[PDB]
Amino acid sequence: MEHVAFGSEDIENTLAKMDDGQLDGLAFGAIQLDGDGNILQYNAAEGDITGRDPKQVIGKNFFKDVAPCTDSPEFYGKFKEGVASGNLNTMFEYTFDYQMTPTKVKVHMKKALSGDSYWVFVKRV
Repeated sequence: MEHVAFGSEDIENTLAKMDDGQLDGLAFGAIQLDGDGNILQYNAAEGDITGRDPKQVIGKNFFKDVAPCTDSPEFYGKFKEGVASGNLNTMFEYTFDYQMTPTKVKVHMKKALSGDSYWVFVKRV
């Protein structure tokens, strides 16, 4: 298993070297998004938390298609204030309830090193 702590400050660096293989190795959910919110990567652990199948969720819109319950000011709005600003780094608690048992999680979103793309890291709470 891969040694990185959630909320780690330099985390967007650490993961800069991970492939889809090394990503499934973490202790917590990891989604890589573009600016439109289409999903570029999606780890085993977020599959574990949400019951979604990592491999099929790739290419879908996170906020249109995969998780409509994050299409609020308090999540999607955040995300998109970040994308136009060019910078994003926020952590917050949040309840995933879409087509699933309501699950309280903590969320950290953050801009990745790579061009136009963003992470969301998720862990139970």
